[PDB]
Formats: sequence, structure tokens, C-alpha cells
Amino acid sequence: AYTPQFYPGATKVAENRRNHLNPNYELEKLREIPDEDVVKIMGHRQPGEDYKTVHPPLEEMDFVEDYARDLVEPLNGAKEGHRVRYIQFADSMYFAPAQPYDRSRSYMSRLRGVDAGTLSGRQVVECRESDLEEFSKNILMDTELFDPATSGMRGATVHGHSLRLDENGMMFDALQRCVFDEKTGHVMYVKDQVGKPLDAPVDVGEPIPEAKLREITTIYRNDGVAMRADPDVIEVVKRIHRARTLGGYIPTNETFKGL
Amino acid sequence: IEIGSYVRYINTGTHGTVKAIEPKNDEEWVLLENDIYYRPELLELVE
Amino acid sequence: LYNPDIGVPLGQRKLMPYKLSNTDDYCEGDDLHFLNNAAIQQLWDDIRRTVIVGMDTAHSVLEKRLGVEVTPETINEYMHTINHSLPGGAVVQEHMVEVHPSLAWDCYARIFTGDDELADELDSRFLIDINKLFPEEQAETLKAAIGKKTYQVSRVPSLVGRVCDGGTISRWSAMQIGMSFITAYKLCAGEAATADFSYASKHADVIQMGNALPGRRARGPNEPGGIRFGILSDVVQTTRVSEDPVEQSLEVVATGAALYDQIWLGAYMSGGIGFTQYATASYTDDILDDFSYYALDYVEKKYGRMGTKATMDVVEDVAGEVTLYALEQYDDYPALLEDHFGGSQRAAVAAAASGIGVCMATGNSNAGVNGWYLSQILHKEYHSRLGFYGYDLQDQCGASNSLAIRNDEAAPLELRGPNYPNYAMNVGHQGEYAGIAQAAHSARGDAFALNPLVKVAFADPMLVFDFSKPRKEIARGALREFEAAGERDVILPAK
Amino acid sequence: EKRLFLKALKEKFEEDPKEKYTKFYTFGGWEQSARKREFVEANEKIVSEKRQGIPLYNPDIGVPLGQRKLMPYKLSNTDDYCEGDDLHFLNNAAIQQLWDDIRRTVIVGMDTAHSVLEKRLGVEVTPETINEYMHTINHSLPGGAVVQEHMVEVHPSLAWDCYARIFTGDDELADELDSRFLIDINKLFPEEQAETLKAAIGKKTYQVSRVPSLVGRVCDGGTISRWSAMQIGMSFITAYKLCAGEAATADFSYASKHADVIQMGNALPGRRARGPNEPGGIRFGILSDVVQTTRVSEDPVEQSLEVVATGAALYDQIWLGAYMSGGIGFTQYATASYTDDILDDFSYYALDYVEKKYGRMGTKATMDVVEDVAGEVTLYALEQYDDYPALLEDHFGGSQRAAVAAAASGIGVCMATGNSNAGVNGWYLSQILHKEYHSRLGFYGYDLQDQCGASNSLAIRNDEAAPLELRGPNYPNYAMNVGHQGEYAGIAQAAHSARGDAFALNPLVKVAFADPMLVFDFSKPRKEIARGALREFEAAGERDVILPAK
Amino acid sequence: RKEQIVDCRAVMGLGEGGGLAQRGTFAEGLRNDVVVVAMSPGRRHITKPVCEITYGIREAGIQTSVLVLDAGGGIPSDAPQGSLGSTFGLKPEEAKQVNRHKLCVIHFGNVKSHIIYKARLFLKYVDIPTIIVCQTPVDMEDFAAIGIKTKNVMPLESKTEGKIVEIITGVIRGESAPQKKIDEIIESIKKHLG
Ligand code: F43
Ligand code: F43
Ligand SMILES: C[C@@H](OP(=O)(O)O)[C@H](NC(=O)/C=C/CCCCSSCCS(=O)(=O)O)C(=O)O
Ligand SMILES: O=S(=O)(O)CCS
Repeated sequence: AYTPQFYPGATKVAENRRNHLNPNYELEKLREIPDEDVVKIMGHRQPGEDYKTVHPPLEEMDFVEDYARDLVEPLNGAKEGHRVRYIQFADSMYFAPAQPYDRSRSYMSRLRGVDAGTLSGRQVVECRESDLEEFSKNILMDTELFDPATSGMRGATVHGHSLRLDENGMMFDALQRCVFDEKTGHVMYVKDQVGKPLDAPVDVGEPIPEAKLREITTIYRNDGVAMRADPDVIEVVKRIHRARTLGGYIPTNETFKGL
Repeated sequence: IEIGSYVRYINTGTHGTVKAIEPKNDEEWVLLENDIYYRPELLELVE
Repeated sequence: LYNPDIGVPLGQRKLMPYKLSNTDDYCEGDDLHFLNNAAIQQLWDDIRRTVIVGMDTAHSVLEKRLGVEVTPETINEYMHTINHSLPGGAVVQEHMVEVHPSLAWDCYARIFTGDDELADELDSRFLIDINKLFPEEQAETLKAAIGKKTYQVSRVPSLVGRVCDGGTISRWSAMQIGMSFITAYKLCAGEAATADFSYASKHADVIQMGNALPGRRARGPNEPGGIRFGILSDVVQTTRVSEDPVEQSLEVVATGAALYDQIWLGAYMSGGIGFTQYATASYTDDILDDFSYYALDYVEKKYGRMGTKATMDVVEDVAGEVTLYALEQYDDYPALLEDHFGGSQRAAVAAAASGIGVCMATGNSNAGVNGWYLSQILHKEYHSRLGFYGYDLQDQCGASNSLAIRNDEAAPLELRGPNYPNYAMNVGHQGEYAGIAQAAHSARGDAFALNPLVKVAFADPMLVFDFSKPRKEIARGALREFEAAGERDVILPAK
Repeated sequence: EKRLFLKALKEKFEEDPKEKYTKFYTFGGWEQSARKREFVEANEKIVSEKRQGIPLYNPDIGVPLGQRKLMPYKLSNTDDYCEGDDLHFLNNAAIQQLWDDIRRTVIVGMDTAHSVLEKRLGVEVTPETINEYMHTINHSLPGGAVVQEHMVEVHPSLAWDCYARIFTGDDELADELDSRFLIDINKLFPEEQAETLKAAIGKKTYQVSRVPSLVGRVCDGGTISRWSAMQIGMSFITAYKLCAGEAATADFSYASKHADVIQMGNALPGRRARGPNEPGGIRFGILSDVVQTTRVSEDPVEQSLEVVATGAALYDQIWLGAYMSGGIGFTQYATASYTDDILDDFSYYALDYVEKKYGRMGTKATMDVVEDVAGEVTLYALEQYDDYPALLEDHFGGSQRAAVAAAASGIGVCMATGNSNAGVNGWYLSQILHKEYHSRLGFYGYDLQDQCGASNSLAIRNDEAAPLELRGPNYPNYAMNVGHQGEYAGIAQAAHSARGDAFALNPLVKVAFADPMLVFDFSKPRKEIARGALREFEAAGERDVILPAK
Repeated sequence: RKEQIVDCRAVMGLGEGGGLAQRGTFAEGLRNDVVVVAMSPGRRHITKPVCEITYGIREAGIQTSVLVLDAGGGIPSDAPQGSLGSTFGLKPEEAKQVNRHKLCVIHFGNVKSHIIYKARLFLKYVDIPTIIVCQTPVDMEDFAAIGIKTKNVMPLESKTEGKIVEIITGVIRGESAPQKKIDEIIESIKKHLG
């Protein structure tokens, strides 16, 4: 077969990107947020009540015979007809453990039937609600992909991915969904991901220490790990650029001899 | 002006029925169906 | 202790004034909006209302068909006539009405020629003197390109382009040119030779700032979507007043941002708030200036201003070095990062610096855009983010399309424009593309980029907008001290 | 004999209107006109100050103007006179605002958006929420940015003419909505007209967006639709807070600003390359619906003549004399159709003849009635020109005469039959009869469409057939020449004024332009043009607050 | 005619060519009569509509303090479905600095639904009569609809301890206020102060 690498490079940032892309790499978990608490922060449904549907179950509806379409096993949320919802994250440029394009690539490499979208200060994945909650709790929130200080589950107003951190090392928030409890040293979500207040704040653990952030971040920085210190990634990027240029000029084996 | 009448606020035209008159601070006040006090001088009777 | 009614202070940086690159003026961000800045509006008005007509075929018709002799005295009389007729004065057809001269004080008909003997005995009132406005070498280059030909520049009033659209300008100029021709040489008011004049001035010898966009785009000529990058490079006149190639490229970048990204994209093809902070990112603080000067220093240290021929290796080297430097600067100085908070701003600035550096190394504009696209896809891997989603459409197909030869994808960057299929939608690319096209020629010390006639026409000192220093004029407009034309206060009641 | 144009001729001409002789070359040239002297003084001051000695206005070159008496111009049904220079579209702010108000109008239906919000997005829609959305869009349409101080916004005083209005054929929803930003059909139209318009519209809700004039001044007409759509989308996602995904937001965006959009004009192809909302894309029925005289007048002739005046001022002056030609312009031709009561007198005679012979709408459209009505009206108009030498001096160009007589004939035929194509056929018959009568017509290429017209009036071929309501400046025969299109719009209106119709082509356009918030009041276009010619019209789009005082 | 001394703020302005005031700062006018509250130090609020009111009051002979709110932009978190874009708030020190004045003058914007809830949150902690200077025509009853004490239209269940004593409409942000508006504000202050 083909044993996949996942990313070029020898620095710690390249290794962390490879770890995020690797589906067989078990992400280290750093907190325990109950499923109901994740559902509460997500803010789409009330925990304990059944999922709303968009269409009848796939067994009830009638579809034409399609051999190729029936080769793919559907998600359970698809089978039950659950509606498609989203979860959104904002990542700080100051050593957040996961970054937008890294998040999107890892999502499309690790999860089934997901819709990932990448912006400079935003990253959203959409899926059927039940499976979305399952992998939001298991992978997105409990593991090292999430730091309650430098990253934040937030829709609506996202801003602060490029601003400096505040006095507690937390990313700037214009709505203040999460606040720092100095008495216990934990970050508490006082609002859900869109901004409506929660009846009971939910404890999402304590901010990751800065040394661990340096060790697990996926961003290149002059102060932590410079791209100049990783010439292998630059070489691969330049190779991709040259291959694109040569293919767009004249796509033959002769013009690709100058690769 | 009395309970059960029909009045409208001159400034906006909100229509409602007078619920009660609750004088306070030696000053008359008129309560409408929207549970909002008003002033008699800023209200007038309609039919 | 958690009080939910404290609130969150926001937008501290946006409260501070925006400096303007290469100037010493500080202005608010609200004053750089194209609707709030009369200088940007006058920039677009001056570009829109300019039409260059070659008055050589008309002279040949007058000489060989009508048997009329054309001499410099007759040309002086014709210029006197057209300067009265073009704003809307009457020359024939008794009993006409006329437009108020107060509304057309910005209307000029100017003449320039590459023939020095003819330019000698011409009324200096109506003459755009190439010798006086350009240095000796640049004047010689422009005259050699233009040749022994005579051209007329018509600047119809700004009020005309404000009431109507940009397709009005060529027709206005053509009608007034025909009228002035038939009344200055005492011809019949309407014959076959009149049709010859009309056809010449309508399409044969006319130069439009922007081509029409029929079909899906649905726009007339002389609209900002039809102005190619080389044409806008030739509009900016910093090349004849300064010898700093980076300064010339950056003035072209500022003009291109203010025209394309602000006016064309945030108003013609969008609305409301528009894209002001996307465009001002390229000409407010010296960030782009510092990056471009670093690129020039690096190129001159290892290659020279034209020391190398455009190859892939030099493109990779220069673009990668400049992109790494720019992103390192963003990392090192939080002030720079909080100034360019959006990823698109940062991506555009770094890629513009990289493309300008490649152009200064090789002197080729397509190599410049190739460097720009390499910078974009390297920025993406450096920071794991590029911009708003929908930003990197052209940046993904760019590398393939930069040196392409296929019909829909090939064009020299001077011949490209906002109607290029990849560039037709997204903000944060076009002004920097125009700057890269200009930098391709600032490296060689060229007098012009695409059209010598446009350069000479916009060297005119009587233009309302000063194109030698676009950023200074933008700053003046932001400070409410720029006088703009097109206002109609003599025909309006007192308020 | 009593004629409606007699009083104006008495005021304009010192001699008797029937007197055949006068004297010339004794008026001092251009000095006889106050407008020309004001222009000369201005030109001197501007040249010296701003132009640094470059000459601008030289009356001493070209034709010696004023060899004859430069006549003043009345305005039909208005008792105020003005010089011909005040009626130039560049010197008249009223005409400029007339075009501005039409250019900056887009009508968007909001029923698909409400249905998508209710069902797909799971958001309740109530009159309170509609009022909230109207508040949001009214703040955001001119230049606003909702709850974002860090965003650049347009100066509020720069867009004082920008409004967002709502109207609906649903009575209960209409009275549940805020009257601050509602166009009330019931109180703006008479009872029968309001009922007809509500039946035509249905139980649907529409919003009218008036983009600020400055936006159309700086940009072109195709900017208006994009500006409206962007602001509508922002206001919709700001007013209603929604927790659905981004794809559902794309479906909602299509439903809200790409589904039931009504534009004033279409884009033009070929050498007329232009975007939408340009005067060359406005159909004649649309312009008839823009003018609101059916609301305030029961006279069919007046209703047709207001549309004639508006169509002249738009098509002949702005569209043709600037957008398509430029220069001094074609003001002459357009003023001939609305300055003196010449066309009013001719049209009143045509209506009287039709009423006496065929009845108000008493005949089906046949060839014989077209021929006899058009011939009678044309003969009357031409003999009126013959026996009043001052009238012939007033309409000195052949085109201005031909257009007026043919417009009278077409309006008469449309009165008789109620069919617009029959009216245009009568127009063409009038034109050729005029040519045979006076051995004259308009300029060199005035009758391209008048020789091609008779065959194209009732044609059924692809590029020749269209109802006159669906025709416009892009109709191939009407593309180039002056002196027709405004009269065509008037004839299209007269086809429906005979039937007492509440609208001609689009009820939504009629209701939208019934809005009291417009700067130019389309109920009386002639009065507003008269006001503009007197420098008493308050136009929008002026950048006074962003310019130095010195 | 008496000497008027102002305690200038202790911090500088917004850069070189920017504004002279700073967010979240207070400038006591010694004798505390009127405090003018500006939502931000930006051009939309400072020196165009606010310092004009300040010099109008100081010309009328009434000492004035100017307080620039730390977070004056946006809508309060208690607004329906929360806030959007930004969160409005008042600090306890800001409230104490306001509450030592006889009267307050506060400048608001265009949207009615924003102004009503901002005024409610402001008067939840301010106990002196205030004057609302806004652009839009807002009626002196929509504040009572959400619970605000109001001189003419009282609410049944008051949620604020401050009284909206006057509403003045027609003052645009970032534009010079005409002398007529200043005269109206001065007359209202004089008749509602002493
Ligand atoms: C507030 C919104 C809502 C939306 O639909 N678009 C917004 C707002 C919209 C409105 C702002 C006016 C208003 O009333 O909303 C407009 C003007 C849309 C337009 N017509 O171009 C705009 N953005 Ni946006 N927008 C901008 C920017 C940005 C940056 C901000 C980065 C940050 O983390 O702070 C990001 C895009 C990205 O993530 O890469 C961004 C996002 C967003 N932008 C998201 C974010 C929240 C959302 O999830 O709903 N803007 C900028 O990067 C600067 C240029 C700026 C544009 C206006 C200007 O050029 O002056 C403006 C451009
Ligand atoms: C030079 C032309 C050729 C042409 O393309 N246009 C001309 C001139 C042009 C110029 C006038 C320039 C100036 O003021 O000196 C403009 C304004 C077009 C423009 N945008 O430049 C114009 N005519 Ni013409 N033109 C007009 C007219 C006319 C009528 C004049 C009737 C007559 O007394 O003989 C005749 C047509 C005819 O053959 O009958 C006419 C001809 C002509 N017209 C003949 C010859 C004129 C001549 O006297 O030597 N105009 C009129 O009939 C009135 C409206 C008038 C238009 C301006 C306005 O509306 O005020 C003007 C419209
Ligand atoms: C005319 C329109 O074409 P299209 O929408 O049909 O592609 C085209 N507009 C676009 O392509 C897209 C418009 C969005 C504006 C740019 C976004 S800047 S701020 C939004 C950030 S994001 O959250 O949307 O990613 C244009 O030319 O303006
Ligand atoms: O007389 S022409 O037909 O040339 C044009 C009339 S303005």
C-alpha cells in the first residue's frame, strides 16, 4: 500500500501539523467537558430533547436505484434526518494550538461528511447535529486542539485573532463569552457561541501554560519557531508554485523537466 | 377620561384603554392597557 | 464579582488617526471613504472625463477633400473655437441656448504634438509642452514614441460625467470637435466630409481611458472596470518628477487602490460601507513602503536593478525572501499587526512588496504577478490563514494563469485589468497589480508603461487633480482643503 | 378665434401673432438677453481667477447670436416664463433631479424572504419584526454601519435624500406597520384606483430603496441595484438574529435580494453598452407609470401631456442630447412639446373631435378610424401653423412642428380606440401627411422611423413587433433620433387614459413613485421644471459638507 | 462672570493628528454642575457635537465636566437577544464621577432601539436628571415602554433610578451643532437645574 506522510518539515510546528492531520494519532486530552455542557455552549438545541429533523429518515423516503450512490455508508445524523448545524472557533495568532487552515485540513482528514470553511480570523465546520456534537465533544473541545484562553468557540462577532492577549493571556472578545475566574484559575463560558447568556456558566478548564502552548502550536512565529528555521516547508511550497506555473504554461512532460 | 375609555398618546398615537388613575406626588397619572403611566395633559379622549 | 453590565471597550486603534505614506498629514479613517473624500472623487472624475483625439486624419480630410489649407494659424483659431464650443457655447445654428460657464470652468481642450517645429508656433495657452513638463531624456523618449503627430486632449466638464455616465464623454467630445471644425474653417454645416470628421473623432483617432464591457458586465466605456493597469500606470505622473522607482510604484499602488478597490469594487460592484480599510492598508502607513524598500535593497544587493533576466529561480528567491521578511515584521511589531488586523490587508501588502521586488529584479510584469502569487501561497503556509474566504480565488489559479498562453488566461499585466476573468470580483488585488505593472518599468527607467499619449495628456498642469503626488492630494481631500469641480451652486437656491 | 397658445404668443411677441412682417438686426446681439450677459460676466471672473487666462466663453467667435429676437418660454399650464437657457438640462437642477430620482430607485419584493425566514430559518416574522427591519435598513441604506463604530461610514448629511420605504396590498399588514416609512396606497390614490392597484399587486409586500443621489452621481446607474442589494442583505441579517448555518443564509440572501427585484431600466447591448437604470432602458409604459397625474387628475389629455413633458425632458434632453450625443444638446426639441400650450391646444382639439365623432372609447381599432382621426388632427395643426406666423416663428425647426402635430394625432387615435399601436400608426400617418402638406419634415434623419413606422406599427416579426408600452429607446427604429420617444410615451399613456386605467404597465412602479419622500414630485413635472428654471429647486447630491468654503 | 478652572485629564490624546480626548477618562470642572458624557473620543463624538455643547454651557456660566466612556459604543448586554457588534456599559467609577454632578447631558445617535436600552443601562446606576441629545426624533415615552423613569411618561414598574428630564433631537454626530440647538440645551439645563 501507501504509507502516508502528512506534511514536510522538521520543526515542532511541522510535527504538530502532521499530528493534527494524522487520523491515527490520538490527540492528548487536557480537560473533561460533559456532552450536555458542550451542547449548551453550542446553543443550538436544549439538552435532553430530541433532535429536530429536516427530512424523514432515509428508510422512509424513496430514492431511485443508484449503485454508486449506495456504495457510501451515510452518517447516523443523515440516517435519522437531523438538521445540519455548525460549530465555529477563533484562534489567536499568539501560539494557539490550532489554526484555521490546519483546522480545516484536519477536519477534512479525520471526520466524515463535514463542511469546513476557513477565514483569517474564523473557522467553521458544519455537520448533522448529532455527529457534530459527538466530534465537537470528543475531538474539538476535550483535546489539545482547544485552549480556553487563546482559542474560543464563537459565532457572531469574531475579532481578536491578530490582537494582543489581555492581562490573563486570553484572546480578545467583544462579547465576553468566556471570563477568567481568578479564584479557581479556570475559564468559564458565561455565554453560548452566538452570544446569548447561559443560565449556568460552564467550566472549560484552565488556560494551557505558555510553555506547552509553544510546544503544541501549529503557527510559525519569529519569536517561537520561524519558517526560516524550517527550510523544508519553504522548498515544498516553492515546488508546488513552480509545478502550478509549468502546468499552466504548457502541461507536457518536456516543460516539467524544468521542475 | 375614565376607566374603560379610549385614549391615544398625542406624540405617537398609541391606542389603549384606561386601566386606572394612580395619583402620586400630588400629580395625576393615567395607566393604560400597556401597563404604562401617562400624563393627562398629553392624553385626550377619542370616540 | 462578574458584572455583565461593564461592557467591552473596542476599536482603540481605529480611533487613532491614519498617517499617509510619504506625507506628513494625519487624517481620520472616516475621511478616507471615497464618498467623504472629494479628492478621490475628483481623481475618478478627471480620469473619466479625458478623451484624446488624433487631429491628423481630420487635417488630411481638410487638405485633400475640402481643399482647405491647414497652417499653425488655422490650428490656433481652431483651438480658440473649441475651447469655447466644448464647454457648451454656440458656434452655428442661430438661436441656441448655452450652458452656464460657471458649471464648466474645468473644461479644457488642449493640444500636444511631437513635432517641435509645429509646437514652436502654437499658442502656449492651449499647448501641453512636452519639453517643459518632462526632463530631457523623458521628453525625447515621449517624442520618439509619439512621432510627428498632433493630438487634442478634451476634458469635458465633470458635471457631464456626474449627471450622465462615462460613455457620454467620447460622444460629447466628438460632437464639439465636429462643430468647431466646421465653424473654424468656414465649411458647409453638413456634407460627406463632415461624416469623415465625425467618424475619425468618434472611433478612428479617439483614445478612450477605458474600453466598454458589453454582455454580462454591462457597462459603457470610460468606466473604472475598463481601465487597464498600464493605462493607470501612465495616468500617474510621479515618473517625471521623481527618480525613486519604489516611490513611483507606490504612488501607482495608491492610485490603483483608491480607484479600483474603493470606487470600482466597493461601489460599482458592491455598496454601502465599501472597502476603505482594504485599500488604505496600501497607502496609509509606511508598512508597504518599508517592505518595498527592503525588497529594493535586497534586489540591488544580490541582483541589481536589471542585473538578471526573468527566470523561475529569481522569482522564487525574491518573492520568498520578501514574504518572509514581511511576515517576520508582522510578528515582531504588534503595532503593525493591529494596524493590518484583517488577513487580506496583510496578504495584499506582503504580496505587493514581493511582486514589486521581482519586478525591480527582472523588469517583467508577469514575473511580478508570479512573485505575488508565490507570496500569497507562502503567506498561507506561514500563518495558516490568508484572508476572507473568497479572497484567494485568483490567488489559487494565479500561478497557472500568470504565464499562460491560452486565450482566456493570457495577457501582459499592462494589458490586464478589472475585466480580466480572474480579477473581476475580489478586493485587495487590483491596485497592487497596477503597482507591479508600473514597477516593471520603473526598474528600467522607462518614460511610460503602455501609452505615451495618456502620460502626456495627464501631465497637463490644468487638471483639477494633481497626479504627480496622488497621496498628497488624497490627504488634502481628507482634510477638507481640496477644491473639486462638478459642483452646481450657481444654479441652486441659497440654503 | 380662441386658442390655448394665444396668450403665450402675446407675451412672447410684441407684434400681433397674425402679423406677417417684422424687423431684425436691432436688438444688440447677445446683449438683449440677461442670461447671456450673466454668462459673460461669469466667464470673465472664472477665466481670470481659476483658468489663469485660458479663454472659456467667447461670444465673438462663430455665429453672431441674437440677430433675431430671442423669445422667452412659457411652461404649459403654468403662469411663469423663463429663458431658453434656463431649460437646458445642465442649467436646470429640476431636470437633473428628475433623472436622479428615477435612477436611484429599486423595488424589491419581500415575501420570499419572509417565507424563507419563517420555514427554512425557523424565525418568526411579525409586523414588529418588519418595523425593526425597516428601522435597520433606513439607518444602513445611506451609509450606516450597525453597532460597529470601528467601521467607516458615509457622512449623514451627504445622503439626506436616501430613504427605504414599504408598501403592501395587504390591508391589515399595512395598518399594522409603522407609518413613518410606509407608502399608503389607500390614502395616496382614489378609491377605485386604490382598489385596482391592490387587486393587481395582490397580498404581497414590497420595499422601495432610494439610494442616495451622490452614489449615482459618482458612479453609474448599475451601481444602484448592487448598493440596494448589499444594504438589504446586511439589514436582514442584522435585524433578524438567526442561528442557522451559512448555506441557509445563502438561500435567504437569494430570496431577499435576488428574487423579486424590479429595476427601472434594463442593460443595453452593442454600441449602446450601458448598465441597468439608464434612461435608454426605460420602457414607455414604465415612464408612464412613473408619472403620477392619474392620481390627481381625471383629464385624459393632461395625463398624457404630463407624460409627454417628462418623456421629452428625459429621452430628448438627457438621454439623447447628453448620453448619446453631448454638446449644447437637444433642448429645443423637447421644450417644443411642453413650453407653450401648442400641444395642449392640438390635443384638446383631437379629444374634442374624437368625442364628437366616435365617442370617448366608442370604436374598435380599425384602419379607417385611424386614418380619418389622424388626418383631421394633422390638417388642423398644420393650418394652425399656417395662419399664426408667430406660432411658426416659435416652432422654427421642422422637427419640433412634426413631432407636436404627430403627437396630437396619436393621442387622438389612442383616445378613439384605446390601443397604443393604433395611436402610433396615427402618428406615422400624420408624419407623412405633414411631409406632403408642407413639403418639409424634420432634419436630415428625422424620419428614419417614420417611413419604417407604418410597416412596424402592427408588425408581428421578432425585431419589429412590440406593444408601445413595451417599446423604448432601445427599440431598433427609435434608437438614435430625437423628437419621438417622449411623444411615444405620451401616446402609450393616452392609450390607458382613455380607459381610465390606474396604471399602464407596472403597478409597483406607480405605487413606488407615489412616494411623498421623493425630491422631484412626479405629480406635476412641468411645474417642477418651471421651478428649476427659476433657480428655486432644491436638488440632492451636493458635496457641500466635504468641500472648502473658499 | 466667574473664573472657570478645569481639571484636564491625566493622559494624552489619540496620536498626533487625532483627537484630544482619550477613552475612559474624566475631566472635572471643579464645581460640579453639568457632566457631558461622550460615547467615545472619536470624531463622531468629540469636538464636533460634544465640545460644542461644552463651550455653550461654559458660555452660559455653568461649569462643565466632560467624561468619555470607556465602552460607550454599542448596545447593552441586557438588550433583547443580547448585544451585537459591541457591548455598552458603565463602570462603577464612571457612575460615581457622574453622580456627583447636579445634572448630566449625554449624546446619543440615530437608532431608537439602541438609544432606549443604552439610556436604561445608563440610568440603572445614575441617579441625577439627564438630558438626551440625539439625532433621530425619539418620543419621551418609548423609554417608559422598557421601564425608564421619565418626567412626562412614568412607568408602572421603574427599572431605573435616573430620570430622563429632556430629549433634544436634531443633533448629528460629527457635525457642528447650530446655535439654536445649543440655546435649546442651555434653556433646558437652566430650567431643570435651578
Ligand atoms: C461583521 C461581518 C458580518 C458579515 O456578514 N460580514 C462582516 C461585516 C461586513 C460589512 C461591514 C458593515 C456592517 O454593518 O456589517 C462589510 C462592509 C460588507 C461589504 N459590503 O463589503 C464588510 N464586512 Ni467584513 N470587513 C473588513 C474586514 C473583515 C475581517 C476582520 C478581521 C478581524 O478578525 O477583525 C473579517 C474577514 C476575515 O475573517 O478574514 C471580516 C468579517 C466580517 N465582516 C463578518 C464577521 C462576523 C460574522 O461571522 O458574521 N471583515 C477586514 O479585514 C478589514 C476590511 C473590512 C471591510 C471594510 C473596510 O474595508 O473598511 C469590511 C467589509
Ligand atoms: C450644423 C448642423 C449639423 C448637425 O449635425 N447639427 C447642426 C448643428 C447642431 C449643434 C449646434 C451647435 C451650435 O450651437 O453652433 C447641436 C447643438 C448639436 C450638438 N450637440 O452640437 C444641434 N444642432 Ni441642429 N439644432 C436644432 C435645430 C436645428 C434645425 C433648425 C431649423 C431651421 O431654422 O432651419 C436644423 C435642421 C434643419 O435642417 O432644418 C438644424 C441643423 C443643424 N444642426 C445643422 C446645420 C445648422 C446650420 O444652421 O447651418 N438644427 C432646431 O430645429 C431646434 C432645436 C435645435 C437644437 C438645440 C436646441 O434644442 O436648443 C440644435 C442641436
Ligand atoms: C459582484 C459580486 O459577484 P458575485 O457575488 O456574484 O461573485 C462580487 N462580490 C463577491 O465576489 C463577493 C462579495 C463579498 C465581498 C468581499 C468580502 S469582504 S468581508 C466578508 C468576509 S466573509 O465572511 O464573506 O468571507 C463583486 O465583484 O463585488
Ligand atoms: O441637420 S442635421 O440633420 O445635420 C442635425 C440636426 S440638429
